[PDB]
Amino acid sequence: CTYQPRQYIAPFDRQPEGRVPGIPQYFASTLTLGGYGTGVLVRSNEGRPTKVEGNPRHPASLGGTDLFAQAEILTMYDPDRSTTVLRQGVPSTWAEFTTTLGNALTAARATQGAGVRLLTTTITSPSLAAQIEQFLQAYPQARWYQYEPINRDNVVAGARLAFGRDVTTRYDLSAAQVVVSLDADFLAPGPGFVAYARAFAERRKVRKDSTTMNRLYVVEASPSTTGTAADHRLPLRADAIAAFTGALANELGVGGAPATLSPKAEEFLRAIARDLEEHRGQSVVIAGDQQPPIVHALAHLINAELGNVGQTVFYHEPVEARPTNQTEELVALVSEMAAGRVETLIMIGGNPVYNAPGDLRFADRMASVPLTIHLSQFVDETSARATWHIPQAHPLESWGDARAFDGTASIVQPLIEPLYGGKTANELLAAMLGQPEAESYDLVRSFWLEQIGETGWQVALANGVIAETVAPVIEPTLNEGAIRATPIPQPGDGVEIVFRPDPSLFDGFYANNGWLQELPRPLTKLVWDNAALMSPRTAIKLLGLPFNADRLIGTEADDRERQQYLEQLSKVNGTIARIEYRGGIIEIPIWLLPGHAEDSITLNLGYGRTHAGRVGNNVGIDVYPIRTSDSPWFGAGARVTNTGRTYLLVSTQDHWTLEGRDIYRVGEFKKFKEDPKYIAKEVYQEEYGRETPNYQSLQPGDDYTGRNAWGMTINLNACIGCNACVVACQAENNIAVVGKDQVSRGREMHWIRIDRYFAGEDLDNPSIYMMPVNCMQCEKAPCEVVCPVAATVHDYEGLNNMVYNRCVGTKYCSNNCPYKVRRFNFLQYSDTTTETFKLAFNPDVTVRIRGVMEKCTYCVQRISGARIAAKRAAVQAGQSSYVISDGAIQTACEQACPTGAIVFGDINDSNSRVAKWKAEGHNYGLLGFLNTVPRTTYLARVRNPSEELEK
Amino acid sequence: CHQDMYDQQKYTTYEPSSFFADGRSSRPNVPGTTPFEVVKTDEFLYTGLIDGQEVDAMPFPVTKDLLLRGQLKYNIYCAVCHGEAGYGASMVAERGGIVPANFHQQRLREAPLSHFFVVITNGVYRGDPENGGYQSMYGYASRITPEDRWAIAAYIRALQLSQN
Amino acid sequence: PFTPQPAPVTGNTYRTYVNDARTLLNSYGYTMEGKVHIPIDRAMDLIVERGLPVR
Amino acid sequence: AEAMTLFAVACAGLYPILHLGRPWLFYWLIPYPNTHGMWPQFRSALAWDVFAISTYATVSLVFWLVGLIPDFATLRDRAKNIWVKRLYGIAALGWRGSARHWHRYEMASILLAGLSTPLVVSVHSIISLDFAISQVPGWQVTVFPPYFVAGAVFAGFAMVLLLMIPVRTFYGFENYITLHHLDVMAKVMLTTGMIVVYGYFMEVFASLYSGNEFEEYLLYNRLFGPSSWAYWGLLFCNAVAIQPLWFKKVRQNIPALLIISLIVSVGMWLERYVIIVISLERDFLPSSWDIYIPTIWDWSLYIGTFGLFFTLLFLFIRVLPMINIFEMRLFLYQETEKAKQR
Amino acid sequence: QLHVNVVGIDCRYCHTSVDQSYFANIPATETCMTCHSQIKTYSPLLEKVRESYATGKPIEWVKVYDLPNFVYFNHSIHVNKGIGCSTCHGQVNNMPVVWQQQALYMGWCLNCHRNPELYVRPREEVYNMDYVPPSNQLEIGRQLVAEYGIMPPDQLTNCYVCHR
Ligand SMILES: CCCCCCCCCCCCCCC(=O)OC(COC(=O)CCCCCCCCCCCC(C)C)COC(=O)CCCCCCCCCCCC(C)C
Ligand code: HEC
Ligand code: HEC
Ligand code: HEC
Ligand code: HEC
Ligand code: HEC
Ligand code: HEC
Ligand SMILES: CCCCCCCc1cc(O)c2ccccc2[n+]1[O-]
Ligand code: SF4
Ligand code: SF4
Ligand code: SF4
Ligand code: F3S
Repeated sequence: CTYQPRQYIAPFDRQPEGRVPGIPQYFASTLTLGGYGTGVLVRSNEGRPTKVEGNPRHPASLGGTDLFAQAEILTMYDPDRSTTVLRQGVPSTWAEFTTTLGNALTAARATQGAGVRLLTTTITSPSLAAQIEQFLQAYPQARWYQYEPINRDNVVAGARLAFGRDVTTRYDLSAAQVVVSLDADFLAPGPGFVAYARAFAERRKVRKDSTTMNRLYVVEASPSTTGTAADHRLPLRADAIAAFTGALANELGVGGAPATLSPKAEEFLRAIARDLEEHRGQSVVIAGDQQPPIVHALAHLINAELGNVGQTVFYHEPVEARPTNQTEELVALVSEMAAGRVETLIMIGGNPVYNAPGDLRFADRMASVPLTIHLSQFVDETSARATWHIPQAHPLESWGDARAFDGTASIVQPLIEPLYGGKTANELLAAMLGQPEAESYDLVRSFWLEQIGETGWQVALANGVIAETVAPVIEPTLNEGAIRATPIPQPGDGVEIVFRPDPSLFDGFYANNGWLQELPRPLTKLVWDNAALMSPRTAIKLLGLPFNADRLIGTEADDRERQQYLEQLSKVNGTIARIEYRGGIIEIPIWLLPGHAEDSITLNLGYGRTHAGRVGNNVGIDVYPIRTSDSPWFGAGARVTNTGRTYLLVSTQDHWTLEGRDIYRVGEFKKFKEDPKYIAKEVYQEEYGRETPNYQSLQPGDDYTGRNAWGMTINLNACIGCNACVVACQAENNIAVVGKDQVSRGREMHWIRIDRYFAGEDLDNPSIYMMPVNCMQCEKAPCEVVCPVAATVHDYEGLNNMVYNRCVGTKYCSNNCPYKVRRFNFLQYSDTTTETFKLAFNPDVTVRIRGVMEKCTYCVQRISGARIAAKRAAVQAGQSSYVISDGAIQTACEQACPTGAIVFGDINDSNSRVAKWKAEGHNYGLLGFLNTVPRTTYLARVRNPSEELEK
Repeated sequence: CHQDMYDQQKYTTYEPSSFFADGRSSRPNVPGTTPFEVVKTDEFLYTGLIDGQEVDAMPFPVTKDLLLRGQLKYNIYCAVCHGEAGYGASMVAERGGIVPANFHQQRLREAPLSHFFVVITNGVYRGDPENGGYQSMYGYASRITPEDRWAIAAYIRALQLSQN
Repeated sequence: PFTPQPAPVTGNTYRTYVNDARTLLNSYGYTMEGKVHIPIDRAMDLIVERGLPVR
Repeated sequence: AEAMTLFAVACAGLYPILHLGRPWLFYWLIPYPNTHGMWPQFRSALAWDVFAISTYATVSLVFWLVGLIPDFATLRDRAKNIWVKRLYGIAALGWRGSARHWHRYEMASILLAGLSTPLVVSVHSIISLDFAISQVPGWQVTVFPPYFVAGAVFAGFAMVLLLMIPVRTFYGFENYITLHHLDVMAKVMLTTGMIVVYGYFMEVFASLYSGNEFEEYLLYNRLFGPSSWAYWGLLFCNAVAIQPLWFKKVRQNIPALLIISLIVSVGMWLERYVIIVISLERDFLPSSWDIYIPTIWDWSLYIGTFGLFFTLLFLFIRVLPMINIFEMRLFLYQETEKAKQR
Repeated sequence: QLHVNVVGIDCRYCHTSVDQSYFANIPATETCMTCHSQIKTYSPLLEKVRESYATGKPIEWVKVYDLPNFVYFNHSIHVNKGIGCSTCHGQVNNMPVVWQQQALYMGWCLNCHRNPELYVRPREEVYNMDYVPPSNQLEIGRQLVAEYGIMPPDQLTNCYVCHR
């Protein structure tokens, strides 16, 4: 036996031109969530996509991405993505499909085109929309009929009600000092999420020299990242937000209904109304996509009269090709299916059978057509139901384009030839237009040439932005008479069912995504499952559980007793409740959401699938049959009845409160302006009786006086809890996906966790405290002292060196870690057999085997790469001393943070941003009484409350 | 005996793979793509053709450091066959039938710099459809960055001044 | 397994060509048809001084 | 008792290698020459555990074999078959019972006792230290080395009584292992259990005396946590069950001693559960809180190490004497001399 | 041995990425056929090379110097910081078939990471296979360490220098 096997090597037959072997290469592509593309810098290691970063030249990117764009790598490398053309489940040929499609359309060319239809998602692609217009001009009796379940139909109808025309409303939050969100979850992924979060956090970040901060007001049923990052939150029912907006309009002076509300709601109303009419052009009122068009038009009227047009809100030309009511188009399409007037049906993406509301009976209406065409990257429920399923190329391997939330039309650049073949929607429409075997690259180049030119195409492909495709600003005329001539619907009596996109699976497209299913959800920390999220008071009043829920209300005298009572209120999560909403039964387990509104239940869309992959095959319980086309986001009356049968719902936290400890430090803005050290002064005055702690250690440590000392600073004031840093860390560092059973055993693998904490003076509606906890890389590391083989040691640079080749189990590093950031490979968690996951693995980070410990390394792949680059530049210039710049190292969490809460840099360099943030008075480290000297310090959350509401 | 993380599941730079048809995890360039902030608008920078003819020019002015880089890249990639002095006398031409072109002849003395860039990037005449054909110079687009190819052409001009 | 001892090269090598070219590229001299050599680190300086055509 | 020590150390030396996670790399904790130039840290307490467990097993086996060598001579003399003479002959090494050899033997036994007393105190102090050098609030407790010494002597004499009593009643050893032997072994049980009760009082005093929220929550978690069954059963099995051992009739009673020894063994397992699992369950950050639920496989491994211990013990009582043949005839000579001295 | 000591091909002609990335380039069949389109064609020992470049199938060479994938060697910084190929790979210019000159031990790596002055060379004698260290070599090794700014053994013996 030898030390190693033979280990054959495989070079190229022809070397690539612009590639140096071993140097990772960055390509500017575009990834779409709901049709609105965002610019991404996807890293090609050896001709294949491995890590998605942000494009700083791109409007909705700004260098940071969201969790869906971060997990698009594993969505691409899903092993259950479709490989062949399926005629009736049997494999077929694309050429034979195009022959049959040409025969079907030349049989349908006897008429003008009445039998041929279409069903796409929200299309912002200009080339693809031009091809749809060409197909509609060729067949004038064909219709577009686009639909996606998470859409902006209500925003489109609100714009049409307010202005009489379709506009795109983009918000400038850098110039906004008061933000009002009427169920507007703009700090969650969607149109313009990264730009909105970046501008909001840039205004939110406060220093010694800072004089102003922004204030956020939210009304919502489901607490979210937006309600987490809000100074004030009022939990109304989701159908009462219309009456809230009417009362706000009436007290602001514009047309609205003087609705009657709770005393807390009218106090929050007058707090908003007093904070407004004091920032004219420095305020913004945002309405959610789930809110009715009357709420959208009323927010438009409030922003118009408040002077916010041209300063914080902006009205542009519509960017989503043809704006329409997608749910009404789907109702018209299934009415045509029931009438039998449809013969040819073509779909691109969407998964309409799974994603349609259950009152339309999409499968039964679809079974009557003669032939169907589907294209959705998977053999989904619809593709299994349809004839003629064609695999769709991933955006990371497909040519195309996509407009942003403000309009950019950015080119979707592939980083690889498609693994399984498969055609794009441009190729499908080229084959539909009598041009088979056409290249999507040639199609998008033919569209973009003679529109921006060859030099414009080359500039746009090198960059990620076309400079001449921005939506121009317009001045639409507000129609206050049409706003006033509205029914203004009131909230309905009974239990309402609020339909919500999932934070991890979105609408269920990411259902097989292992990173997104294994990822703990915001506000609930759930994994691999769906739940009926509700308030504890609602759970008691509905299921009759033997508790009080008035024992969560109190003060700091009985705060620990209230936290113990919340721990007793826990565990009950998982009780399966039979919910009869409108002729349909879901029978979903419940989960306690303390921030949630009373008499409401939120069910996350995107679960209960049947034709997903091996990962997430039957996770969760489906909500789409319960969902109706009349109210696709709200509910009126639901029979939620407890039916025993407690299900195993798995969380990664299992304790929800801060047990009287100085971990999440909260301050106010005015006392921060007076003295920025008062948070730490009050904490150490209550703990020790002195303003400063005289922490004394018996260990000297190392020096760090003339060397590159690396540290992290996490801003708790500018963290929303979007888990994009966690998905980026998983993608960069090859963290394994463990099972739901392995998380239930307590063995989740995440180098960074976002710790929600529910601290407040009433636990039936607390404040949400999200904080990223990774390895602090402690200078005096209790994990390092207890390692018997020196598998974890400390650097000259100041990093704890978790060596996996050396780690021999013994699991003591994790017991001496006070933050428990270290994750152990108890079993063979990393996949060894899936070639797609093997391609998804980062070549520059090791893949851990069973029996070793792993934790956060400050992305030492990037640290070592920048150090090697700096030393190589130093000896090539003869400087005899390497200098690493402040922006030279950017970790994965810092890059993919859309807010910029995480900053990485040098400690000993005083001009670095981390040293400037650590020179602030509200910077602190966790558990300083343990003499660890953490290098990942935290900036205390500084709130900005209003005197009419809190002070 | 250990064999734990010695040959990992991740794919290394030139690791073979059974997933792809050519048996290689290293993937070629997608036809028609460019990296981030690597612009290709200067046609003279990436090929020697402007209007269908030779140019005899340079996209950037000559520098002593550029000429030293061109000398280094000439000694690495071009002096194996053409020789260090550029007279076409080398062990490759001695052992085989290469016989490369002398830079100090009249045809290469009055040859354009754009023609030098074209012959580095692409090479010479390929296989003709009539009476056969073959390629000899073979082109060096994949191995040499185009700025370094222009530096090689500048060093070719320097060697032509050296031997005249 | 001892360190292997390869057979030495008993024929003509590239070293004669390289040494002859480096001798011809230095210490000036005359060719068979031309006027005079200009050595390396001199003709490059003349090329830099006289410039090259641009665009 | 020394055979039980050797077999218990044999059962407990597999547990590092068994729990190690990469079991074949136990030798990386040992200072051994390698091509890497790597060393064990030696600042961790698990390297001290390597040295302490290796020294404890080696010196215990050496002292047991030294105490067996004239018993090997006695068995070699008392054997009948000529081929089992050489089985104990090569282990006795020709002992001869010489008075010159007895002087060196007694000096070596005295020095081995005076080296093995601080050896065993240091071994159980180091096994205390592999929690006590950590910053865990249930583990950063400085009375752990004498507390673990007392708990080990407590559980050890519980197991010793629980295995003398069937040996005494099934072999004819009532003349050798006596009611006075059981009485004094239960007296040492009562003393060391009182020291462990004092250690419980020290931990409770530290939690109440400290203003530290983590010590206060350690006491709260032990008293009223999800794993408070271990603490309450521990208090019953190590405090309530030892107050009968003050009484002379209960100390002399055999089935009461068996019940008390079994209860003490169960409560000492509960003590080690309370020290390790409850302190690791709830830590500084409340987000990193979870419950430890043991599976069927570590229970199966526990039952299996019980079987390995009893297999080694039954092999020992088959091929070797349970009690020392010499030093008990020397004890008889000493009692005869005491009777002659009146 | 033939291709360097006889033909005279520079090491960067075939290992093109050795001074720029961590991975020294295993050459392509395009790089081989650049000369072997004319020299020794229709030969059974170049039959495998001619079998490649017509299909996409590569030449499956065997990795002589195989590091166990948690080690992360970087060729570029080692070459640019004055460590020649002969001090770490041996006289590959005289190797007919490449052998491993030494085992790539962690201790052997740390020997030069702790005492680099015994093995550092002028950064311009790295590709020279004829270079031998001088009679003393310690004074000029300390001089070159100070000249190139080579880090102390604490920095070079840090775990995350190599492992990851
Ligand atoms: C924090 C670290 C503390 C260090 C502790 C050191 C204690 C080690 C003592 C070993 C026992 C030897 C006594 C022999 C003997 O039986 O003495 C006889 C007299 O006969 C003789 O002439 C002596 C025979 C040879 C003695 C040489 C000993 C070799 C050196 C030991 C190597 C250790 C290293 C560190 C140098 C009569 O005397 C006695 O019997 C008295 C025995 C007293 C037992 C002590 C019990 C204390 C238990 C606490 C243990 C503390 C922990 C930290 C280990
Ligand atoms: C040996 C394999 C060669 C190497 C290395 C390079 N070239 Fe070459 N080159 C070679 C041959 C056999 C020929 C002549 C081909 C023919 O059919 O006659 C050439 C040609 C040139 C020319 C002249 C082109 C012409 O006159 O039309 C030039 C200017 C030239 N080669 C330059 C050149 C440079 C700069 C190289 C390094 C990148 C180079 N060659 C490599 C053989 C070989
Ligand atoms: C000692 C510090 C070295 C020097 C100087 C050079 N190489 Fe290297 N080489 C070295 C090691 C330890 C390895 C194994 C790396 C691995 O991951 O397996 C290698 C490997 C190569 C290879 C194989 C391909 C690769 O791994 O990059 C080649 C082709 C190679 N080395 C060639 C090479 C040349 C030509 C060098 C001088 C410029 C050179 N290496 C420098 C050790 C060292
Ligand atoms: C041009 C500079 C070459 C490159 C690049 C490669 N080889 Fe070569 N090879 C070349 C010559 C001039 C010779 C000797 C010819 C002679 O008559 O002695 C060789 C030799 C070989 C051989 C031996 C063939 C034989 O002796 O019949 C083989 C098998 C060979 N070369 C393979 C080879 C490969 C695989 C290469 C790419 C890494 C390669 N050579 C490069 C010229 C050149
Ligand atoms: C192209 C004609 C080459 C030149 C010039 C040099 N090497 Fe090379 N190298 C080449 C090939 C085709 C291979 C793989 C096949 C093999 O025989 O190993 C290599 C490999 C090496 C290695 C082995 C690395 C490994 O696979 O583990 C070493 C150590 C190496 N090359 C070093 C090296 C040096 C120092 C060179 C200049 C004198 C050199 N090679 C020239 C192709 C070519
Ligand atoms: C002497 C011949 C060496 C041997 C054997 C190895 N390395 Fe090396 N290494 C050497 C030098 C002179 C340097 C320069 C660094 C400096 O500051 O001067 C390095 C550095 C590295 C690095 C760069 C990391 C950093 O500088 O922060 C890496 C990644 C590295 N060495 C890896 C490495 C490995 C894995 C080795 C064993 C196969 C190894 N080196 C051996 C010199 C020498
Ligand atoms: C680069 C100069 C290294 C540094 C710094 C460290 N190690 Fe290393 N490690 C390196 C090499 C070249 C090897 C392979 C050794 C071989 O014989 O092939 C290793 C390997 C190890 C191992 C052995 C792994 C195994 O056999 O499974 C261990 C246990 C190891 N390295 C640990 C280790 C630690 C803890 C280090 C920091 C103090 C460390 N190594 C430094 C290269 C380098
Ligand atoms: C060759 C003797 C080595 C056997 C003992 C190993 C030491 C050792 C190793 C470990 O990983 C431990 C983890 C927890 C508790 C004790 C431990 N001990 O003692
Ligand atoms: S730190 Fe992580 S959770 Fe917080 S905002 Fe940034 S990406 Fe989201
Ligand atoms: S945060 Fe935990 S793992 Fe990181 S250095 Fe500190 S104790 Fe070790
Ligand atoms: S710095 Fe890098 S390794 Fe550390 S938690 Fe963030 S992404 Fe993960
Ligand atoms: S204690 Fe040490 S041996 Fe590994 S599991 Fe932890 S780094």
